[PDB]
Amino acid sequence: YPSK
Amino acid sequence: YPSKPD
Amino acid sequence: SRKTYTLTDYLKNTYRLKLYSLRWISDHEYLYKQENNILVFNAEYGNSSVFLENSTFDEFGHSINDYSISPDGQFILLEYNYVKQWRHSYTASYDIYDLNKRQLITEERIPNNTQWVTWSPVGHKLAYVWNNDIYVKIEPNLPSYRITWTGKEDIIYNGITDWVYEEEVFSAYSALWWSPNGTFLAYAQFNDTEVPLIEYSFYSDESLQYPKTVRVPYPKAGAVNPTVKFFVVNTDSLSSVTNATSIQITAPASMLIGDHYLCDVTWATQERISLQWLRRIQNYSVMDICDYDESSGRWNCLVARQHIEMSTTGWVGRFRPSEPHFTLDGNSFYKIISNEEGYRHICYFQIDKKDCTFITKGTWEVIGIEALTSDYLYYISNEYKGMPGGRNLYKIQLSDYTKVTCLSCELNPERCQYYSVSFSKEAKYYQLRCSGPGLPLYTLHSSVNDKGLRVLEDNSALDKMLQNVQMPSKKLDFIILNETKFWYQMILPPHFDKSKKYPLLLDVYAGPCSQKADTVFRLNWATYLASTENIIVASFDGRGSGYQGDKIMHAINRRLGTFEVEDQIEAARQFSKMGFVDNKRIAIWGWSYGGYVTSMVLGSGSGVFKCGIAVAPVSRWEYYDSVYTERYMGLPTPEDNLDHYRNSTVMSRAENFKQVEYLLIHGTADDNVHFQQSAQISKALVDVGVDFQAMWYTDEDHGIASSTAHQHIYTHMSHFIKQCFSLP
Amino acid sequence: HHHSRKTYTLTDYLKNTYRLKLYSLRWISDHEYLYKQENNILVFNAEYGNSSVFLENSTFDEFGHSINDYSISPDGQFILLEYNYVKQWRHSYTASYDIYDLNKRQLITEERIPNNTQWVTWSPVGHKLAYVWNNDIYVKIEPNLPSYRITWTGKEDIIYNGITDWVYEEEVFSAYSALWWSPNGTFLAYAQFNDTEVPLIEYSFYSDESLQYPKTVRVPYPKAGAVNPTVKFFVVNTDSLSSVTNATSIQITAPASMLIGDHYLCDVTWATQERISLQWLRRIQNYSVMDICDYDESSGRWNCLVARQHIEMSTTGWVGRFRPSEPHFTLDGNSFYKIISNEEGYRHICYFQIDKKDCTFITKGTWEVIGIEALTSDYLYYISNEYKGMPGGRNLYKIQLSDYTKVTCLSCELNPERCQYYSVSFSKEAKYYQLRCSGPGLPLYTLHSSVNDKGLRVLEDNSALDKMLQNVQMPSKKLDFIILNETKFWYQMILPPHFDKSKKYPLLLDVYAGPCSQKADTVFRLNWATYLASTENIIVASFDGRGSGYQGDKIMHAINRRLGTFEVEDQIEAARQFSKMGFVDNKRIAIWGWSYGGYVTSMVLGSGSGVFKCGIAVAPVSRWEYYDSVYTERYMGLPTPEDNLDHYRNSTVMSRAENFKQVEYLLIHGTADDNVHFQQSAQISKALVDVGVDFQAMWYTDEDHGIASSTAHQHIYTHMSHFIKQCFSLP
Ligand SMILES: *[C@@H]1O[C@H](CO)[C@@H](O[C@@H]2O[C@H](CO)[C@@H](O)[C@H](O)[C@H]2NC(C)=O)[C@H](O)[C@H]1NC(C)=O
Ligand SMILES: *[C@@H]1O[C@H](CO)[C@@H](O[C@@H]2O[C@H](CO)[C@@H](O)[C@H](O)[C@H]2NC(C)=O)[C@H](O)[C@H]1NC(C)=O
Ligand SMILES: *C1O[C@H](CO)[C@@H](O)[C@H](O)[C@H]1NC(C)=O
Ligand SMILES: *[C@@H]1O[C@H](CO)[C@@H](O)[C@H](O)[C@H]1NC(C)=O
Ligand SMILES: *[C@@H]1O[C@H](CO)[C@@H](O)[C@H](O)[C@H]1NC(C)=O
Ligand SMILES: *[C@@H]1O[C@H](CO)[C@@H](O)[C@H](O)[C@H]1NC(C)=O
Ligand SMILES: *[C@@H]1O[C@H](CO)[C@@H](O)[C@H](O)[C@H]1NC(C)=O
Ligand SMILES: *[C@@H]1O[C@H](CO)[C@@H](O)[C@H](O)[C@H]1NC(C)=O
Ligand SMILES: *[C@@H]1O[C@H](CO)[C@@H](O)[C@H](O)[C@H]1NC(C)=O
Ligand SMILES: *[C@@H]1O[C@H](CO)[C@@H](O)[C@H](O)[C@H]1NC(C)=O
Ligand SMILES: *[C@@H]1O[C@H](CO)[C@@H](O)[C@H](O)[C@H]1NC(C)=O
Ligand SMILES: *[C@@H]1O[C@H](CO)[C@@H](O)[C@H](O)[C@H]1NC(C)=O
Ligand SMILES: *[C@@H]1O[C@H](CO)[C@@H](O)[C@H](O)[C@H]1NC(C)=O
Repeated sequence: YPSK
Repeated sequence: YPSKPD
Repeated sequence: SRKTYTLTDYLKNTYRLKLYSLRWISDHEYLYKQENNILVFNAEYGNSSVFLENSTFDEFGHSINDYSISPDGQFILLEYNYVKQWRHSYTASYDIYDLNKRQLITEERIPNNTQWVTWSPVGHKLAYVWNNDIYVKIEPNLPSYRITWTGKEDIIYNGITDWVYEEEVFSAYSALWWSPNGTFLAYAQFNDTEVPLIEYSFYSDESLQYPKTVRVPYPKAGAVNPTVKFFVVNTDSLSSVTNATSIQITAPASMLIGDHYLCDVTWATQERISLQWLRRIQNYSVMDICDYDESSGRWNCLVARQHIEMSTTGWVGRFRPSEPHFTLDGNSFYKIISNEEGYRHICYFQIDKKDCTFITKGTWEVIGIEALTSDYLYYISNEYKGMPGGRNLYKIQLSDYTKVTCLSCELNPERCQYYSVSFSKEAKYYQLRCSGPGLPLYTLHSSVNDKGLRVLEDNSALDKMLQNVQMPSKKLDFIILNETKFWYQMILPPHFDKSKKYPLLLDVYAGPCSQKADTVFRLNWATYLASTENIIVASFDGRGSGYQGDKIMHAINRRLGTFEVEDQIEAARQFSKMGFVDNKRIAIWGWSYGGYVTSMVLGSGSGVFKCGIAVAPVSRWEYYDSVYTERYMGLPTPEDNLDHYRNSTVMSRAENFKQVEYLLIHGTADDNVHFQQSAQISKALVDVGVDFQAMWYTDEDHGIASSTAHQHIYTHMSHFIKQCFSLP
Repeated sequence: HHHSRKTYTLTDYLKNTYRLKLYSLRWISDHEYLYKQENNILVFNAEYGNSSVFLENSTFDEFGHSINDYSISPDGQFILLEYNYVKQWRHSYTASYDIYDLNKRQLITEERIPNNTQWVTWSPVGHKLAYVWNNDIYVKIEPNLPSYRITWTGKEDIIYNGITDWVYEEEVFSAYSALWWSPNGTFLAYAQFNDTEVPLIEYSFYSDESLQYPKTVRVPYPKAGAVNPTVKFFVVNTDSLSSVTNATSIQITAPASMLIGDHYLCDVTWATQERISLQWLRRIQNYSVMDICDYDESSGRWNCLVARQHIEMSTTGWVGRFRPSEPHFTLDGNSFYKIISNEEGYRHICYFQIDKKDCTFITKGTWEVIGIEALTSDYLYYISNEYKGMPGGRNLYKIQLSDYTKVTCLSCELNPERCQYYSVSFSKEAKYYQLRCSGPGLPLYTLHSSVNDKGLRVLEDNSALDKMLQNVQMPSKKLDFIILNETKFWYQMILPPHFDKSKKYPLLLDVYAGPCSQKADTVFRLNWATYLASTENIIVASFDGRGSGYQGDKIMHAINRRLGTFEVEDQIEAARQFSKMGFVDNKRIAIWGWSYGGYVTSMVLGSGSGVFKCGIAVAPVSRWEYYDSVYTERYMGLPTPEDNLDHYRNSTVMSRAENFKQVEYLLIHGTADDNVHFQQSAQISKALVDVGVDFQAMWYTDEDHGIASSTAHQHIYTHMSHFIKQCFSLP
């Protein structure tokens, strides 16, 4: 999940 | 030698 | 009003948002943390008593990080020596307190460095994972039974997930599933033997003379994946003198043909478990339903009972196939799937019957099934007022599907348009949490007649504080592109004057199934930027965005870095024709996928944006992991989707960065989007002669979340945006 | 009105608009040299100055490969062609090699030198070949004959025969080669290195974007106090090689006085056909022993008589400027000349007999001998800074061996105004020398016969560049001293054109300040400072304070055991003195350096002095425990409680992070820096983050200590120019  | 190469 | 909301306000947390976090221990009672005490509350009356006194452990010696109390209520688990790993994973030390006796248990202890612990769903049994193996304790003070003997660090994972499964599939470290009454322990086993490793440097404290190399099995796009096995063990017949028998359930014939994933584990009954499997090409999934055979001692999944879920136009599920919610007898279930029109709604299945029947319909979507009884199914959706960014709790009468009641729509329609819910053990009571557009509101209701019992937290302490601050407002609306609505939100500076020209910052994420336009109240960087710097902060959900049906969401199938990029630029073109925007001062920023899209926008040569910041950006899709990437992109091979992998890199756009001011930021110990991704952007910008700004964060990961690093990055970005906008 | 309106711009520096012409020759005899002219190799008669084509550029067009470099055999019969060049460290690289018979005009295709060869070398006479491949030594007696394998123990990253490891390459031998042929090629001497338990520095290498997973580079690299490589020394007779028996390497052991602890092999110098001298250094680098070893005829062995041992040590610091000096043996090899520091701390030429402990000084004074350049039977040729008592000048002198009072300067008066910095290249028996003048005017190359020291001709006068600079507003250099603590300390200033001492200029302190450094000299440069003065009207200044070289041991040894102190403190005071000269804007003083220069820049900016507004550190050292053992322990000792831990722990950049709140800071480092590791920069950045200071950063993906690739070099200077201009409020 490319998500902070 | 912590000195820029060249 | 004269004080503004400052960067310090955001960073130091001046104005706090009060929560009301509970855990239902029964149908009638829940636990709360008062003023460091653990209180027990009665749902009916609202009376409380101290369940566990604050000072009970002031001679423990260790700082207690969390508590977990057994379902029967006889024992409590104390978690300490917390060490974070990835997003969900961590290790900890554990102690078990005897509540009845009022004493710490000193014998046959849970070892240090335990990876995962869970109570059985009823009673007081324990399963834990330690050095990648599963152990079970029937009684908290008795010896543990070793279930598995194959666990090997970085290679064999029993009852815990590996990097990709943790992040992309289960969103959890745990891979242990107790049966409803604790008889059976189900578990997955992951094998990472040929999964290549990502390696990077860890510098540690300055005392560390030589940097360490962190090595993590991490499959990047098209690389060899972890393989998965699935087992069930009987905990009611464990032996002290012989090893435990684990009965394997093998994936369906339809999955065993190639690479695949285990994607869901849901217990139906005491003797029935559902498993969903997904092919590596993520447009075909299969639900197996498996029953325990008392005479066999085994588990059989009938081919007649399989349920296929697939997609012609995309991948399956929002991020994965949805979970089933079985009726009490386990003979039927409810599950969110996209209908004929590509909208995600609740389908009712029969265990034996291939065809399901839709029980909800329309041009909106069910977000989640929250609770199921004999009489009602409870669900969250964005139906109210056709606003895909609003959230309300509905209940559908099971005996007649046309009787749907909205349980949150009308409670406080002005301040409350975004709700989630927490029901008691048997859905007798539910707590509603409203997250905006007003300050968050926490309320308790009874399911009987859906009456409001009481307000739990109204955030009035915050409300009084905010009175004297010049706060920004939020506009949520839609624009029309090619006869379709696309929603945007704007954080507007105080005393917003339409006659003025304000600088605009585009806050982007824009990943598949994303939603950045919504009714949620937030205090964040954008709050400071609008309040103090008078910048408008905007977000837009274009093609690829979620909760609006497949035609929008699947628009980017196989084609990341195209439509979702173009729609951000088009939205900015639209915002600049709104009159109150200074065309000379438009910026864009984003984190991770947002970092990718930002970079792609700035390398487009559109001329719209003066500057932008990409934080921890993806730079090309082969660098990112297999299960996320391949879901949307397929494989990076000539016979599949290689040309678009090659064509959707930020490096390919380097030359167009001459037209813009760029800040690139990345954490050096990012296990998720590897520092590699930025290192390739910077190299390519250097190779074409573009000047840009950079910041690496030593030893920070994807979150860049240390107190000091967090403050440092936002301070650095603020200076950058202020300089871009000519703001003193 | 034909007035000079051009300046030397940043594009001039980066696109090399103004090119210094060189004249790089290779002596092949005592009368002839080789020189390249439009890629053709020409042979030159030094006496008459006539040339002819030694090798047409078109000899190897039909080769199928692109030639990196060449080597002609001492006997002019064969040429060695180097291609598939792949750089490793500062000196190391691998290459493919082909040999071309000059007498048959045909590439040798039988028994070729293998690919991935690490070093190749002709014997001093004839055309024997020695090469290292896979960490093992090999000899070819003839170029088309099979090789004789000398060593069988070589193993990547563990055992090195005839080549050095990382530290030896960089800090000890300043070369990849660890092979020394005897003067007539009878003997092949070599060192063997063992890095078995040397720890590895590990870092990511990202490569081309097609590389899916980054590569981890692992290099045996001993940080201060860590376990060091061990060394053995052997001599082999190549004249008694055989196809049927393995070669016998005769080990020569270190003196007993070295074998007691950790030590180094610091010098190998052949004295005669049968006499080799070795210098050895203890890990505490204040004691060295020179062994002189003779070949025993009937044994086939090498014996080093204790009577011929020579001890060199120091009470005030380390031995030699960076290492013990090399000896220069007289023809009979019974005597030698060597640079050592005299009773008063000045480095002069001492004359030793092989059998005698005491030596006699042949030069003296409050100046120093830089190097011994050549020795004949009547004269010794040397470079020193004696002239006009200017430590930053260099001239070639000759001294009569039979009369030490007969000392002549050969360069001083050739061109007094234009030339004060000379180096020299002598022919095989010193019959001719090329002089190279490096400044203060344009570089100038001239040829001379040593018989009566007459000029033959100008080889290169840079008149093409002189022509170009006619209407360019170039800067000047002011070279002078200040008298701190009643001691002379030299500085230079690169001053903007039309310099007005009534005006106030911004000032950049260009710093190095390492031990034995010299940043104030008479050398002419076309660099970044040139642009900053010429175009941006910034004064660029440099200062040699305590610890600086070429002015005696009392200056140089001042920082012994104490890096990050007086040298850092002297740059600050330098800046203070420059302000009080009255043409410096106090509000606009910056400081910058690279490597040791980045260290001092960072230590200065975290000093709390208030003098400096901003500064740039490029590839800095941040703490000395991160640097290699041989450089660091030379100046700092061991980082242990009972040696020097306190000052190791006291001289980090990290500890001064709070003080960075007062300045603007740019931190730059290449991710693939194998010398001063990115680690060092990463630790500074984490320290500034931890105290909440904003700074500017720039990593350079896959660049090393030199950040020297064409595009990277352009990007870093471009980037630094922006930072300096903004700090100085320059439009
Ligand atoms: C994990 O998966 C690997 C497959 O890569 C299995 O390793 C193979 O096992 C067979 C049978 O022992 C060997 O013949 C192969 O040589 C193995 N390949 C290897 C080690 O790379 C391994 O058995 C699996 N382990 C578990 C516990 O499931
Ligand atoms: C290189 O040095 C290592 C020591 O650092 C040598 O390995 C040792 O070998 C001896 C005898 O075989 C053992 O007593 C030691 O325990 C070994 N040390 C180790 C491995 O730590 C090795 O012999 C040397 N190699 C050569 C060819 O010189
Ligand atoms: C990018 O896209 C085109 C198809 O339009 C394809 O031919 C090309 O090979 C792709 N990748 C590269 C390496 O440029
Ligand atoms: C609330 O009151 C009821 C009254 O019977 C009691 O059972 C319960 O203990 C109370 N709950 C508390 C104090 O949390
Ligand atoms: C866990 O760690 C502590 C500290 O090392 C130790 O004293 C304790 O006995 C360990 N093991 C168990 C069983 O908790
Ligand atoms: C069971 O587990 C392992 C087999 O891998 C073995 O080492 C262990 O001793 C076994 N115990 C018994 C008693 O079966
Ligand atoms: C839990 O389920 C198992 C398996 O169906 C059953 O044998 C057991 O009796 C159940 N537990 C209780 C308390 O009835
Ligand atoms: C799954 O995706 C592939 C693309 O690789 C496509 O050819 C196939 O039609 C899809 N399968 C289904 C059932 O839609
Ligand atoms: C220079 O001239 C002499 C003849 O006077 C000749 O012998 C020699 O070969 C020449 N040198 C060259 C052209 O290399
Ligand atoms: C060196 O490499 C090239 C290219 O693979 C090959 O043609 C040649 O034969 C190799 N070997 C030697 C000994 O030159
Ligand atoms: C030469 O030495 C090596 C290593 O000791 C050995 O393998 C080889 O067989 C030797 N050659 C002979 C046969 O003399
Ligand atoms: C080289 O030196 C050795 C040792 O003195 C000697 O024996 C040999 O003859 C010399 N070579 C020639 C041909 O001069
Ligand atoms: C060499 O250094 C040590 C300090 O490390 C010192 O005590 C010793 O006396 C020195 N040796 C000489 C010859 O001065």
